[PDB]
Amino acid sequence: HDPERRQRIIDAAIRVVGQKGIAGLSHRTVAAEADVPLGSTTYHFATLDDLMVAALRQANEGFARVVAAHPALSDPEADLSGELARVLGEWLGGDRTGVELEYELYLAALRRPALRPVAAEWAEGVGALLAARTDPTTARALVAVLDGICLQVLLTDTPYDEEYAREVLTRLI
Amino acid sequence: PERRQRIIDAAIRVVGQKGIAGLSHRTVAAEADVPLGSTTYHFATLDDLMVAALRQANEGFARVVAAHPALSDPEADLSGELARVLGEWLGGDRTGVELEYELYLAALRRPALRPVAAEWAEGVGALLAARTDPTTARALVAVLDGICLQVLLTDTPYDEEYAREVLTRLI
Ligand SMILES: Nc1ccc2cc3ccc(N)cc3nc2c1
Ligand SMILES: Nc1ccc2cc3ccc(N)cc3nc2c1
Ligand code: NI
Ligand code: NI
Repeated sequence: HDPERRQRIIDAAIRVVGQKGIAGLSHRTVAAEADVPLGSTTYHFATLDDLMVAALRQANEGFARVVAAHPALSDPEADLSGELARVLGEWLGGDRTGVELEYELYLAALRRPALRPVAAEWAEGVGALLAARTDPTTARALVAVLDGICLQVLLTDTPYDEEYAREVLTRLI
Repeated sequence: PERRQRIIDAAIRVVGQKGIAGLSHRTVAAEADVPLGSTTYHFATLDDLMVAALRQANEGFARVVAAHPALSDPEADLSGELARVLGEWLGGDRTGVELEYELYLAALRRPALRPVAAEWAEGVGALLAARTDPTTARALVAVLDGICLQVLLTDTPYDEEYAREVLTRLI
């Protein structure tokens, strides 16, 4: 263990990615942005994948916090659809650097097998909140659809339509 | 007209093997055995290169709908029919599936590609939206992406009856 030097490094990885993107993520630049010695970076994350895996892992940590601040998601007395659409609305609107950053790391799992189990983590922990309410097959669905709705906004560059989102989300539950 | 195309076919090859990282104007010119930089005459920025590559790769899907008239048939189980064309694409060699996705998902942070990624989004829409309901039309594309990435990113097999269920719930 060496939490802080390690922790500073991860934060700088996230900072480097959001700024220059996955392409601008090397040990020298993380070392620089973290302002720690190059050897400390190669010591804690031998490979770049290790570093990305830890970064994404941390980005996921934040979704949980968001679910924690919005009790309606756990209140089996509230409209899951309308409530989810809303949270997404808030996440999507309000600095895409955080959004793009997290998504870039996540989508990176497509080619880098290392990131797949950490990608799967996100999903298994998100359907968790939906599976705790509805059945498991509807959870697996929601997590999937929900992803496609964000991607549809982030990729096509067409604004987020909360009502549409709530309707399509409703068709699954 | 045939040099632009040779440069394109090349980029699709570069990505299929080195991913988007390997696409470098010189990597393409090298792959298409064309004068270095000659690629710049047709595509100024790398962004232009990718937009053309994505626009050409994105056509695969239109073809498969053609070879499966059963999807244009208003009186046919779209869900199961779709769940099928999807299992075919996700079950045989992912290099095609991967390179197309990488280019498409690249839109994420390269505004250039947004319009292309959106083109294909309505194409697929109307190409099976006109089957009434505007909503179902745009939600179809999103549910497809989700169903796909859920496979491609977590490294868990494509469950067809599951896809069908989800699709059936949408339609
Ligand atoms: N790949 C994804 C998909 C959906 C997401 C929805 C979110 C909502 C709130 C938040 N704070 C972070 C989120 N991250 C996501 C990452
Ligand atoms: N972004 C996407 C989403 C779904 C897709 C489904 C497909 C099915 C057959 C095929 N030949 C190409 C496809 N491309 C896709 C690209
Ligand atoms: Ni070759
Ligand atoms: Ni077929």
